[PDB]
Amino acid sequence: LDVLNKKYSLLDHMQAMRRYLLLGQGDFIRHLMDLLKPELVRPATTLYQHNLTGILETAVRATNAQFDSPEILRRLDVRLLEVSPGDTGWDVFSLDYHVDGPIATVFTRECMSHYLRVFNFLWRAKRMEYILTDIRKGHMCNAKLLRNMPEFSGVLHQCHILASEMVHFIHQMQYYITFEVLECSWDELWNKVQQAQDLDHIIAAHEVFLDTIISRCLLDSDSRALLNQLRAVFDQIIELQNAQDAIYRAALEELQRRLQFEEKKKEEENKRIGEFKESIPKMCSQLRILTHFYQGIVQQFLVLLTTSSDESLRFLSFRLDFNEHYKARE
Amino acid sequence: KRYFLMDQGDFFVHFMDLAEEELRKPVEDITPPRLEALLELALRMSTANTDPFKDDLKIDLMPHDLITQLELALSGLEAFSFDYIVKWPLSLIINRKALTRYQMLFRHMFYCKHVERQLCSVWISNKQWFAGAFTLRQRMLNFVQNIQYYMMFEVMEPTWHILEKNLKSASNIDDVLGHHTGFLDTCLKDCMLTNPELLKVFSKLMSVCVMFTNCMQKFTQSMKLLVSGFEATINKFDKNFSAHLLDLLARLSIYSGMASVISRLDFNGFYTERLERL
Amino acid sequence: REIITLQLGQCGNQIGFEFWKQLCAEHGISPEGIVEEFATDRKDVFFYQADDEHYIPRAVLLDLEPRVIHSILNSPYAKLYNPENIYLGNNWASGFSQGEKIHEDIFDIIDREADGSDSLEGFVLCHSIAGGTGSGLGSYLLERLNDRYPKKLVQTYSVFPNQDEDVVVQPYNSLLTLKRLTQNADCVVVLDNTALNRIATDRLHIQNPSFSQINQLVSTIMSASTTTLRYPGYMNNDLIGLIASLIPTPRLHFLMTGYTPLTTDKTTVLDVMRRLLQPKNVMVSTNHCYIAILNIIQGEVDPTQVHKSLQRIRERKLANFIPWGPASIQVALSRKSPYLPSAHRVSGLMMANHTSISSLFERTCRQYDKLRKREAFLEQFRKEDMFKDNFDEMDTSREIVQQLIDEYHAATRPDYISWG
Amino acid sequence: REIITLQLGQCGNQIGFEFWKQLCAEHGISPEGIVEEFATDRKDVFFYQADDEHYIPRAVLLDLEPRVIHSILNSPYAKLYNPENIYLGNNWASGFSQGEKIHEDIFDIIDREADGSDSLEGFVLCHSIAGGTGSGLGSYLLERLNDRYPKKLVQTYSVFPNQDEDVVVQPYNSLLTLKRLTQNADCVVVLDNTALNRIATDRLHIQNPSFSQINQLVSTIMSASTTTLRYPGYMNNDLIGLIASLIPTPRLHFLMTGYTPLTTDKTTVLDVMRRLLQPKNVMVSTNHCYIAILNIIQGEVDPTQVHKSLQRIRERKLANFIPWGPASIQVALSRKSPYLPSAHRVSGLMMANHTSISSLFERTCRQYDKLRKREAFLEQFRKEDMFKDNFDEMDTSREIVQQLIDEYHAATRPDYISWG
Repeated sequence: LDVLNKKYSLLDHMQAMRRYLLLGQGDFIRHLMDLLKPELVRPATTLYQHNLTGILETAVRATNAQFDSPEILRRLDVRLLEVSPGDTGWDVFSLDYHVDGPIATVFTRECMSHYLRVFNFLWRAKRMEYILTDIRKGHMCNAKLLRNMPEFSGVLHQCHILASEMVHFIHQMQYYITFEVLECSWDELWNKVQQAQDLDHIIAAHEVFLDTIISRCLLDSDSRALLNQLRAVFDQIIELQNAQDAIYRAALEELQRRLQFEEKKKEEENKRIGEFKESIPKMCSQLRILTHFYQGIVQQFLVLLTTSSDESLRFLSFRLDFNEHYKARE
Repeated sequence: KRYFLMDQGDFFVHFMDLAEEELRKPVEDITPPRLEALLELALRMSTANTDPFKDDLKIDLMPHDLITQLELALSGLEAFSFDYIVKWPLSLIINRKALTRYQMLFRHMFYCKHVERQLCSVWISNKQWFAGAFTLRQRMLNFVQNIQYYMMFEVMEPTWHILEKNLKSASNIDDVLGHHTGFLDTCLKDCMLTNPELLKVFSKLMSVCVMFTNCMQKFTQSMKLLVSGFEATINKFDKNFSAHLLDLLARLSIYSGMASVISRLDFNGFYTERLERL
Repeated sequence: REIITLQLGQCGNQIGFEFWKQLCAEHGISPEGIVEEFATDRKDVFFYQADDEHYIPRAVLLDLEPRVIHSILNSPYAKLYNPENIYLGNNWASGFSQGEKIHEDIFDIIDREADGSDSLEGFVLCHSIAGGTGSGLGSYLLERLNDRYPKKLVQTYSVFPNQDEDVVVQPYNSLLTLKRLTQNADCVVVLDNTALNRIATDRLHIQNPSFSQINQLVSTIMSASTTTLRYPGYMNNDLIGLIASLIPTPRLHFLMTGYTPLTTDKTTVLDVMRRLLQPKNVMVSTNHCYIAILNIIQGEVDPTQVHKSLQRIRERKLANFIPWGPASIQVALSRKSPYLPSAHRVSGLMMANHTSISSLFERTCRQYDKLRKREAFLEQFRKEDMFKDNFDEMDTSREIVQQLIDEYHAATRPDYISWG
Repeated sequence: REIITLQLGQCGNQIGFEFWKQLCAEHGISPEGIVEEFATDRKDVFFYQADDEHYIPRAVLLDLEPRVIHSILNSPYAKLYNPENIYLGNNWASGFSQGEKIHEDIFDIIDREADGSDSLEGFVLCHSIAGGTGSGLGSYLLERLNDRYPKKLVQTYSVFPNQDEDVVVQPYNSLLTLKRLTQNADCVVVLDNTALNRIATDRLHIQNPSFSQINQLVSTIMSASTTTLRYPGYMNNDLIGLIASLIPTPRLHFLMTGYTPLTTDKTTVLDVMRRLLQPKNVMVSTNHCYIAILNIIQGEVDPTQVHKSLQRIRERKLANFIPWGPASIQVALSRKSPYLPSAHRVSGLMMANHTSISSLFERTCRQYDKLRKREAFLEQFRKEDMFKDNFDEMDTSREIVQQLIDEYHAATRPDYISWG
C-alpha cells in the first residue's frame, strides 16, 4: 500500500475519481459546460474530439484544477461514444479518466461502466438546472421592458408561477443527490480505506461504496419506472424554453414597432390590439394544459415513491414536499 | 432504569405533551417515522441525552394487553412500549424474557403516568355553583399520585439500591444472572402484575377516571360557549370508584409492610372499613 | 414549560436579585455569567439560553423612580441581565391609576418575552403586599395577565406586612390586593415579616439590620421551592401538577412554608419529619388545623426509611387535624444539589393549607372596619377620590373577604357538605 | 463570472473599505498586498490579478467632495488600490441633477473596468438609502447600468435609515430610491440601522460610538454572504443561480439576513437551525410570515445531521407560515474558512423573503403623505423645482409603492391566483 500510493500515486488518483467523474470539484464542470452549450445543442456528427480537447484546456487553467498534480489532470481527457445518424452532443459525450500502471488490478471496466451511468444521471440534472436558470433570467430581463403592456399580466404571471415549483423540484433533487448520495457514502469509504491495512479490504470497500451508489441513485432494476417518471418532469422543463420564447417573439417585437410608429408622428394600431385578442387565449390555454400535465406527472411520481426501499428512497419523499402541496390538492 | 423506570422525568413531561395528540389515535392511523422523530427529539432536547446509549431506544406496540401473561381498536394508550435492544456480551444477562417482563411492567406504569396528567390538565381548564365535580377530581388525583409514589419508592428504588450492593459482590456470571433474576422477579411480583385475576379492579378504576376526565371537559367547553343529567353520571362514577376501591382493599386484606398503601391513602383512617369482610 | 418571573417593588426587586444570585451560585455559571466546565440540571425554565455564554435570567424588571436599581447596577451581575425594561405611588388607588395610564408600554414589555419564548407555563409575581410602589401596580398587572392569558398559571411570591400596629392606609391596600390575589391568581405563596423576624432574632442577635438577614432566609426558601422543578424529579416537577394537588377548594390556594435548618450559620427521616411538624420550624405565623400537607425532602435519603417515618407520624397522634376529605399528608423526594458547598445535607420543605392565617386576615378585617367608623384615615387622595367616588369597592372587597373567612371557617370542620 | 463592486456615499465607502480589509484578512495576501505563501480559494471574482504582487480589488471608488477618502488614504491599504477614480448634494433631486451633468466621465470610469475584464457577471452597489451624497447619484447610476447592460445582474447592499422620527426630506428620497431599486435592480439585500443598533446595545455597552461597531457587524455579514462564491461550493456559487431560487414573484426581491453568532467578542445542526429561526438572531426588523427561506451553513458539519435537523423543524411547528406555493425552506452547506484565526467555528446564514419589512415601507408611506398634506417640508430647492415643476413623479412613485404594498399583502396569503 505504501509503495502504490507514492510510486504510482494511487491515492491522488482516487481523490480525482470523485472530483471529476462524480462532480466533486464542481466549478470545472460548470465552467466547462457554459462554454460548451452551442456545440452540444448541435448534432455531434459535426463535432470532433480536438475541439472538445481545446476548450478543455481553457477550462482547466482558468479554473482551480491547474494547481493539482500534472498526472491527474493529464488523466482527465474527453471521450466520445459511438455516433448515430440521429444524434445530439448532449446524447454522446463523456469524460474518461484513464487507468495507467498496474492500477487495473484495483479498478475494473465494470466499475467504470457504473461510473459512466451515474455520470449520465448527474449529466441530465445538471443540464436541466441550466435551462431553468435561463427561464428565471428571461423573467428578470424581459419583464422590465414589458411595463407598457399590462394585458400580458395573466399569462406572464402564470409562467412565473410555473417556473417556481420546477425550481423547488430541481432544488430538492440536487440536495438528495448531495448529502445522501455523495456524502454519507464518502464518509463510509474514507473510514474503511484509512483504517484498512490490506488491499483486499480497500477493494471490497470501494465495491460496496459503488453498489450502494447504484441503490441510492434511481438506476436500479426495480426503480426503472421511477426514472421513467423522473424523465417526464425534465420534459416540461426543456419544453418551457420554447413556449416562454413564443411569448417574446410576438410580444416584445410589437412594442418596438409601436415605438417606431410613435416616432413617425413626431388606423394601424387597432389591428395590433385586436390580434392580441386573437393570440392571448390560445397561448393561455396552451400554458394551462402544460401546467396541468406537469402537476399530474409530478403527483404520479410522488404516489409511486411511497412504495420503495424502506429507508433510503423514503427520505427523498420528504424532500419533494415539505408544505403538503401534494396532500392538500390530493 | 433511565427510560423504563422513569429516571429522567423532564423527558416524559416534554414528550407526553408533544406526543399524546398523535399517540391517541386508533391502530393503523399512526405512521412510525413521525413518532420516531418525536421520540429522538424529546431525548435530544432533554438532559437524558448525556448517557452514551441513546439510540438503542426504539418504539414498538403491544396490541394484546395484559392478556398475554398466561389494542385492536386503540393504540398509544393501549398499544405502546419502548424496546431497548441488546449487544452480544450484554445479551447473556438481559435477554428477550427480561425485556418482555420490563415492557409489561412499563406498559402498566404508562397508564398511571397518563391518567394523572389528564386530571391535572382538566384542572387548569376551569382553574349554588356546581362544585361536586371538584371533590371527585381531587379525590382521584390524590389517589393516583399516592399510588404512583408508592410504586416509585416502595418497590423500584429500594430493590435497585439492593442490586447496587449485590452486583458488586459477584464472583462469577452465574451470580450476576441470579441477582438480576431475583431483582426482576421481586419487582414484577410486588407490583400489580400479579394475582389470579391480575387486578382487573384497578383497570376499571382507571377506566372510570378517564371517562370522568372526558365527560367533564366535554360538558365544560359546551357550557362555556343538563346540570342534573350531568350530575347523574358523576354520581355513578363516584359510586363505581368507591365500589372498586372497596374491592381492591378487600383483595389486599385477604392475602398476607404491605398494608402500607392504605396508611398513606387514608391518613385519618376514614373509609377504612365501610363493609365488614367475610 | 418555561416560567417567566416578574418582580416589582424595591423590596421585591432586591429579593429577586438575591434569588438570581443564589441561582447563579446554584447553576453552572460564573458571576460574570460565563459557563463553568465543572458540571443533571436544567437551565431552561428560568434562564433564556443564547450562545452569548451569559444565560439571561427570565426576569421582567419594572420599577417606579429607580433608586435601589442603581445599586443593582453597581454589581458583577450587571452582565447577567440587560433586557432594557427599567422605567421611571403611596396608596393602592394612586399606584393603580399610575399603572393604568402607562399600561401599553409595560404590556409591550410583557408581550416581548411572551413572543421571545415559544413554550409558556407560568408567571411568578414577586411582590410585597401594601408596599407602596408595589401595591396598586402589582394588582393591576395581576388582573391584566390573568385577563389576557387564561391558559397559563399564576403564582405569587408575597410577604405580609405586620408590625403589630405606622401606616394607617395598609388595611385598605391589603384588603384590595387580597381580593385581586383570590380572584386573579391560582395560587399564592404566603410569607410574613413577623415570623421570619422572630426566627432571625432566635438564631442571631439582630435588632436593627434585620432586612439584610431576612432576605437571605427568603431566598433560601424560594430556591428550595424550585429545586424540584430545576432538577428533574418525577413528581410535581411542573408547576401545574404541583398546584393541582394542593388545592382542595378553589378559594383556598395559600401555602404554608417551613424549613428544617433553622440555623446553618446523622439524620434519619422520622427525625426531620418530626422536627418539620413543629411550629418553630414553620415560617408562617378554637381549633385551627391543616387541610392537606405536602412535604418535600432534599438530601441523602434512604427510600425505605421514609415509609417507616410516615408510619411513625401516623402512630404519634401528631395528626390532631380533621378536614372533611381523605386527601391526606404527602411526602415527596428530590435530590440535594451538587456543584456547590452544601452544609446541613438533609433539609426539608412543607407546602400546606393551614387556616391559622385566617386570624391574620381578620386582623386586617378588624382594623379597616375601625377606620371605616372613624373616617379620618383614608387620607383623601385626589386620584383615589376620582377612581372611586363612594368608596364602595372597598366595602365589596370586605364582603368578598368576609365570605372568604366564612369559607375558611367551614373548611376547618369535617362538615363541608353544605357551603359556608 | 467576475463581479464588479461600486461604492458611493461616505458611509458606503467606509463599509466597502472595511469589507476589503476583511477580505485581505481572508485571502492569501498581506496588508501591503503582497502574496503570502501560507496557502482552495479563488481571488478572481472580486480581485483583478496582475503580476504586480498587489492584487487590486475590483472596486469603483466614486465620491463627492472627498473628506473621509483622505482618511482612506492614510492607511497601509493605499498600495492595495489606485485606479484613479476619485472626483470632487443634500436631496434626491439635487444629487440626481448633479449626477446628470457629469454622467460621461463617471460612465467612462465604468466602461474602463468593463473593458478591463473579459467575463462579466454582476454589479454590486454599496449604497445608503437617503444618505445625501449617496442618494440621487446612486439611483441615477442604478438606472444607467441597468439601461446600458440588460445581460448582467444587479445586486445592492443597502441599509435603511430609521431613527423613529431629524431629516424631513427622507421619505421623498427613500420613496424615489425604492422605486428605482424595484425597477432597476434584480435583487436588493436590505439592512436597517435600528436592529443592528439594538443587537449592538445587547452585546456591548455602547451608546455614542455605535457607527464603528455596526460597520464591523455589516462587514461580517457581507463577507459571510460571499463565502459561498469566493470558496467553491456547488450550489448557488454563481450569483445567477443564487438569485434564481430566491425570487418567487418579480416584485419581491428583498432578502432578510441573520447571523447565528450574536457575540464573538459542541454544536449540532438542529441547535443552530433553531437558534437561527429566532428573531433576535435576525438582523432585519396581523399575520406576517416568510414566503421562502434559504439558510447557508459554514462550519464543521456532519452531512446526516442536517437531514435530521430539517426533520426537527418540520416536527416543531415552527413552520407557522403559509404562502401559496410548495417552494419550501432551503438548506445549503459551505466550508468554514481556513487561513485565519477562526473562533466560533460553526456559523449560520439566512436569505429569506419576509413581508414584515412592508410595515417599515408603509411607515415611509405614512410620513410623506402627512408632509404632502402640510406642504412645508419639501424645502423647495431650485434644481428640485426645475427637475419636476409639479412634483407628480413622487406621486407616481407613491402609486407604484402602493401597488407594491398591495402585492405584498396578496403575497402573504395562500390566495395569489388573482393579482393583488
